[PDB]
Amino acid sequence: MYKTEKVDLALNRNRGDPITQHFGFGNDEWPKEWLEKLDEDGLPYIGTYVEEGDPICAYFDDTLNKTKIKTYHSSEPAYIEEVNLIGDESNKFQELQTVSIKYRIRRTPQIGDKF
Amino acid sequence: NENRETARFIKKHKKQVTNPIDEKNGTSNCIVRVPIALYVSLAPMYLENPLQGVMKQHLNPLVMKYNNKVGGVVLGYEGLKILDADPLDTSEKLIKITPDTPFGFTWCHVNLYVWQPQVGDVLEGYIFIQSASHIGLLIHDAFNASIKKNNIPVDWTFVHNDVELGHWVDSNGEPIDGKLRFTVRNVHTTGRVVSVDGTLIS
Amino acid sequence: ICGTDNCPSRLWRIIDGRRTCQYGHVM
Amino acid sequence: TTCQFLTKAVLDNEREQLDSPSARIVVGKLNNVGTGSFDVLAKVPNA
Amino acid sequence: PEDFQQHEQIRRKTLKEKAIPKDQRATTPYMTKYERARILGTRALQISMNAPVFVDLEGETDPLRIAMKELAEKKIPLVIRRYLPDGSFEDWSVEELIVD
Amino acid sequence: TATTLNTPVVIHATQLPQHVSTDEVLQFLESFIDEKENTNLSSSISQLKRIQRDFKGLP
Amino acid sequence: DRLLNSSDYTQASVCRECGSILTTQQSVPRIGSISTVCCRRCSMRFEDAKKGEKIFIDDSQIWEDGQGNKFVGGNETTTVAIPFVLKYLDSELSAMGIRLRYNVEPK
Amino acid sequence: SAAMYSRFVKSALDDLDKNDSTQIGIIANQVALPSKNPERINDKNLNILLDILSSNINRIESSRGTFLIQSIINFEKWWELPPHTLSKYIYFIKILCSSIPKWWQDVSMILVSCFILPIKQTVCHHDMLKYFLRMIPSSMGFIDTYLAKFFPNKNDTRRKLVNYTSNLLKLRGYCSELGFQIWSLLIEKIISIDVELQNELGIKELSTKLDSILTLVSTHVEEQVTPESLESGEGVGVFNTLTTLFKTHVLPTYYTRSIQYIMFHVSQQQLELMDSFLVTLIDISFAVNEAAEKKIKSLQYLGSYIARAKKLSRTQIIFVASYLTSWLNRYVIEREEEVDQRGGMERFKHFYAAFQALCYIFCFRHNIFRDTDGNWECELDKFFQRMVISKFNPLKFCNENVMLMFARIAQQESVAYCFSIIENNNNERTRQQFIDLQSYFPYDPLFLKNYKILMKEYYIEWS
Amino acid sequence: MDISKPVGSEITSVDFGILTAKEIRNLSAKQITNPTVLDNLGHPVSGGLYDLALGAFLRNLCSTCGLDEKFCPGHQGHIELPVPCYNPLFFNQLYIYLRASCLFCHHFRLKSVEVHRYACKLRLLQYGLIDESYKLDEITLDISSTLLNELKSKRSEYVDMAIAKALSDGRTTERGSFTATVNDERKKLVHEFHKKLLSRGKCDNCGMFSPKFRKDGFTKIFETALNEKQITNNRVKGFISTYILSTEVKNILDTVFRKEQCVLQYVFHSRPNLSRKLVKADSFFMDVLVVPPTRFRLPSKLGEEVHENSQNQLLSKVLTTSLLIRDLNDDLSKLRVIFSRLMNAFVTIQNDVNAFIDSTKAQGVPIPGVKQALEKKEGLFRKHMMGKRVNYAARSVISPDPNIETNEIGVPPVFAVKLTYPEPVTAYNIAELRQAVINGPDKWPGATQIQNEDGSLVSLIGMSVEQRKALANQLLTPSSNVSTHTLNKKVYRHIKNRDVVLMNRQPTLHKASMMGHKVRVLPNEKTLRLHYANTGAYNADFDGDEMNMHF
Ligand SMILES: [Zn+2]
Ligand SMILES: [Zn+2]
Ligand SMILES: [Zn+2]
Repeated sequence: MYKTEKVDLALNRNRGDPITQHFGFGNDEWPKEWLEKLDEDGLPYIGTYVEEGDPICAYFDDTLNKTKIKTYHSSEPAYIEEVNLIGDESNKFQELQTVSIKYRIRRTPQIGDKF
Repeated sequence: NENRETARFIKKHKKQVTNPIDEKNGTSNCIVRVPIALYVSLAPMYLENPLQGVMKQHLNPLVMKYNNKVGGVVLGYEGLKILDADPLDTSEKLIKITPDTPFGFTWCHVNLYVWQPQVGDVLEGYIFIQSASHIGLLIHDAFNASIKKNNIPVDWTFVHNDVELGHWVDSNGEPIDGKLRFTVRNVHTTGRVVSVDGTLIS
Repeated sequence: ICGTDNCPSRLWRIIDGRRTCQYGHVM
Repeated sequence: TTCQFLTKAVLDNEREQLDSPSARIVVGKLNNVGTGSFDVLAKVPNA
Repeated sequence: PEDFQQHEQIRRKTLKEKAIPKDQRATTPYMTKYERARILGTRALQISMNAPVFVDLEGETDPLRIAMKELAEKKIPLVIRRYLPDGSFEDWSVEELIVD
Repeated sequence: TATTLNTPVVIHATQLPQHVSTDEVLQFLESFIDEKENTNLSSSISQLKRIQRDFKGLP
Repeated sequence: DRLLNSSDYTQASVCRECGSILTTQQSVPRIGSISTVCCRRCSMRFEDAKKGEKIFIDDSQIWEDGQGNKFVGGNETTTVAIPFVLKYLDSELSAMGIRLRYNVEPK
Repeated sequence: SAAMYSRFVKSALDDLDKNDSTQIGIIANQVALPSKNPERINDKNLNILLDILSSNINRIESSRGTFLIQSIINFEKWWELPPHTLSKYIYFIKILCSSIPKWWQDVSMILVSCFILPIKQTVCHHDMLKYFLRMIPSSMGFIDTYLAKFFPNKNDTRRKLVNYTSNLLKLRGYCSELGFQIWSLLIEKIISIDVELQNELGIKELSTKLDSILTLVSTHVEEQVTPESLESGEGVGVFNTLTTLFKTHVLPTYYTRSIQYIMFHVSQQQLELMDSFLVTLIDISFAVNEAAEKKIKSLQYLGSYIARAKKLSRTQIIFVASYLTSWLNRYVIEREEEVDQRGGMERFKHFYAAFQALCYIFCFRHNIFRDTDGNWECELDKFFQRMVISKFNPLKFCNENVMLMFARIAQQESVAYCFSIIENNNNERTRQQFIDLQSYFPYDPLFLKNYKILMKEYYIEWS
Repeated sequence: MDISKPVGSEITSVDFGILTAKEIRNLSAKQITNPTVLDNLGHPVSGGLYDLALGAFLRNLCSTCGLDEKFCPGHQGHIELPVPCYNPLFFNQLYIYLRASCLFCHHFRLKSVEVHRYACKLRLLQYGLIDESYKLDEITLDISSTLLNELKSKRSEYVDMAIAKALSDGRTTERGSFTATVNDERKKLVHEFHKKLLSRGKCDNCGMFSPKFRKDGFTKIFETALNEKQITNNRVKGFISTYILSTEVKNILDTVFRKEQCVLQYVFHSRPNLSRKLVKADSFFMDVLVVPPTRFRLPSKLGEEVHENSQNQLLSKVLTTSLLIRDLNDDLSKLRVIFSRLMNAFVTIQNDVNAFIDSTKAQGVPIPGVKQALEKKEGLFRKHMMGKRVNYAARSVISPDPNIETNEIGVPPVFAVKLTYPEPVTAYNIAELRQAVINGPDKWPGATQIQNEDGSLVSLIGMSVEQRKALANQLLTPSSNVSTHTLNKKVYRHIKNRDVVLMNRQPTLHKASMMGHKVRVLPNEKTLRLHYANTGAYNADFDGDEMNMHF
């Protein structure tokens, strides 16, 4: 079973406001063992096993001056099948915060499944 | 109706029994016997010995501590009697148990001996300590009493010791004796230990 | 910081369904 | 019509005796049906 | 002090007025399914709070099974206060009540 | 600290307090101290012994 | 067990004198004193308590709030186990100007 | 300045009678500052503020005055003030708690907590506790709970723990009554150390902790309970209280050694300390009511004690043991048939338990049980044989190492035989907790430095 | 619910009444005057809906009890209404009494003897005596006052005798007998009384006509038209449509409720009035509004967005209108237009509190009133009192199993490691619980938590086998504290194979669809296993059905 998520950084900013946010990792501040799931760009390694609580992406917002992460949360663990980086349009120029992440959830026949 | 509503409040704060000065001693008798009625919990560990329960649980932490209802310090209890939940000859009584928990609750009758000192009462105490702003005393060498600098007469003059502590001198010009007689100005309950605020001027 | 007689030590850990102090107690 | 029955109750200056299963549930009292149709008392030996 | 003595007198007078004497009691000599359930539950609750047990619990760890054993030997020290629709009651001991 | 198993639900004076003589207080103290001596209650008896001592002697 | 015990069972303070769960509050004590559950409705403002001979308050009857106001009385409070929705209901009924009086035994 | 400040405050107080409360608060805030900030009110001005406030404390006993007072009680490191100034602070506190004995609760708490500080830095705190315990005996209540509240945890710094006991000892020396809560704290804490040490058997830490604590406790006891102090003193009372508390916690103490020794050691200071405490153990042993496990634990204690002690009478010990053994003849008589009757030999755990202890005691003190003639005290030669051949067959149901050692020694002493009874036994050849309970001996040798040296006078090493 | 925490006091009965303005002013923790809720920076504004005197809010301590957001129960406040308002719930009633009263003698337009007849019948009905209330109608002698006063005397004599006679026996108590049939007879009379009250046009006491009062959907009363024949008698009264303010209505009812106090005493009391309280007209009016504690008016947080309080929107609007109208009436002192907007403000404040309480009876989506809050869908009583979401419960698809007992349920190990029972530690079960404590919260049969006798909880979740082993050897230790010596430690142990569970298959059409099953933890299971004998009672077919497990 494949599930796709859209991680958009345009959630608060509107009408071309200056952005405090950016895909990747901020300098000086770095909480322990996050590099195990995400690559240098802050995006996850395609193929990595993820459980609820694990970091699914990484960013830095200047308003809080802290390195934050968007957590993966579901009862079913998954693997990363596809990560797409998307241009923000809006007269271009701005870096691509935005991003579509596809999860591959393996489903063996369990006691309860209908046939 | 203008004074009828206020009349109920006066009777709520009215001193039930006043302490009388007797036997030409000059001191007012404050120890009194008052029969009371309690509603106490009974632990299941005390289900075979209930009187020991009511005693160890609620009556023992009550002694040598001020109880707001009796208006004094519980010096002890005498003649504990459990009220049977069943109106009836035997020593086997019954107590109602809470539907939710295994604990039972019962009415009890016991006589309390309390130290009830109201204001205006004349009491004697042994001087514990004597600072420049207060005099420490002990009523019956167990109850704390204090006379503040303003409650001490104007004629009296304190003298601080340089060697090592101080001493107060009365109007005549001589140091104050071990025991001192004072009037009750106020009684402080709210705190840890009962403290009597005393006066030496009236 | 919790503020309980106990001492938290910081580094509070979130457990899904249970938020506990890294140390002594859990809300 | 919760507010309507409440209005009629207030105007009557009514006392809810808490004897109906519903009323008992409202005030967190044990239901008077079955196991709640009696009281349990403990026999204690000491006078 | 004076107003409480009257209140206590009324409380105990009403209690006595409601109590049905041991001879005048006219309910079932049998312990109802509900009475048994509550007795076993309440006694189990007492057993779990270190209450003196009147039976030999031969390796029993469940307080309800202990309360069941105490019932079998009629050693449960409880009384059922059977209420009637007027508020009057009949006090029946666990011992005297017939159990199936 | 201040629970149903620690403190009572209600306390009510069944009658007005009746004053007791110095000899009655001392007779009660002797009766109470002897019965209790026969865990935190010990510190209260220690204080009660001081009152009994004051009602007949000097500290 | 379902509709109370393992749902919204709350041991709540109630004033026996006026029968309410919303007027009761924990008093703010001094450095050495202990906090006591007091009823805002039945307690009288210290200054307003005015006076056969003069009477004196037994000290145990005077309690203070967070604002520093002294009160006399309103100490006839106890504890009752109730569902929390009752507290929310009583609160809502009070907005409408309706008063619920809980007759609590023993008195 | 000097007189300007006298004005500033005198104004502030006028302003307070008017409720403006600003001036005071400015002052309070100034005194509340930390010991570090240079801008905290200086000594000379504080001398002034204090002496003015003390002179009419009633001016401040108001809701408006609360904050100021709170700020002075919470004055950092006041014990670090100056003489003259220190004196004004003390007089103020004295004055304050006199009228509204409500702040003594706050002051003493901080005092007790300072008990973690050396034998010196607390004098003022104790001086004050002694004073107000006397004048306000009712305070003992909440201040006892403070004793609880502020105890340092086992994890907390050693200096904190070692201090908070140093102070409690100091407190003990001017408030004899309060005693119990203290002793409860020490006991509660020492059990924590003993229990943990066992389970664990950082550790280098608990060693020197638990070591520093016990060595202290026992030296204070070597002093505090003393013959002089035992006839006319509170040494005897202390001993009784301590013994009861100790037994009770230890009595039910579970599989752990590190505190029970405190009693092993104080005991052997004086003949009577041994006597009475030992008689308490005898009272424990043979009560009908006690847990099949309590009687067995005591019997282990009993046997270990007699074996190891040093300040013993040979004879006060032995005769009681002989009486217990005669106690033994009765047990078997009122029970073997209880033996050939329905049940198992486990019905008699407690019998073997006691017989073990006695056998064990005989191993270590054997050479003693031969009187001048060369005869055996308690007819041990004739006695052991009788039990060994009884229907209980002790040899089969008791330990696996004591029974062996008793065999060896008993055989050597012509006291009793057994290698054939053993042969027969392993030819014929909830049960675990019992084997567990019978393996623990609460007075098997100790493992600690100083204490060890201190115990030597009271201990018999196997060698 | 804790068995270690018993309760000594109990609620025996609930009394329904109206809060008086004087009562609210005394109990109030703070007077709310400001329509703003927050100051700049983010602190609650003094005199606003989020004032700290109403309880702890925004990591600040309560300014009344001093406690934090957890322990603070919250405190009631009050809004001082500049003019009295009609209470929406009791408007219909005050309207009935306004139309039924004479504007001259200030008595009900119905003859005093007829009114007394209802007061008599309603007094006898406070006690369980219906037969006597009908027997009163038999007591019989344009009619002279000396004769009618004798009829009132004879009727009062029968009422006093019939009550005393029944009071002597066990027919009625001092508190009065109250049954459904008694209630039916009371409801019939109170209806008949108001019907007779409203029917009379010309006052039977003083023959002068009163001007008829008309009403609209919203709480507002006004004057009526009047033909020439009605005019000809309003002028001979002395010889022998316009809006009416809330104050005028209150003042009319004030005198009428004083003059007719005897009948209203029994009209408003179901059982005898032992409290001897006066039945005042100001009960139907609101001179103040109680401000519920901040605790029940907290702003709803959905993810990141913190919504403004639903209640604080309409309540602040009422405060804006209140402050605007009290100032727009204050500048009028230094004086048409000012009267026009004054009246228009008097209307929008009554409609503001009407909107504060209800909708369908407002406007014509508006903000829901407190009536709407109690009847949102099924209602607060149905959705949160008669029915509730519960703790210690699980849900799963049922799977068939013939190897378990017909009285058992196959519990998956997933549920077994989460569902715990508070088992108090004793001498008889110290062995069983020590193992559970060592095992911990992930090994079955284990324990998720341990409750000490002091009342505190120790979670075993984060702990390793070493700490668990230490706590297990500390379970049966005697309590040093005398205040908790009665108590013993508790172990929140995993659900074992000896436990009871309530199995439920919805819809629960009959009590057989909610039975008690014996727990049987089956390893490597992800579904609830049920025996075939249970299929009938639950009316459950293993077609992917779901069942609720209650512990
Ligand atoms: Zn009240
Ligand atoms: Zn509050
Ligand atoms: Zn008229």
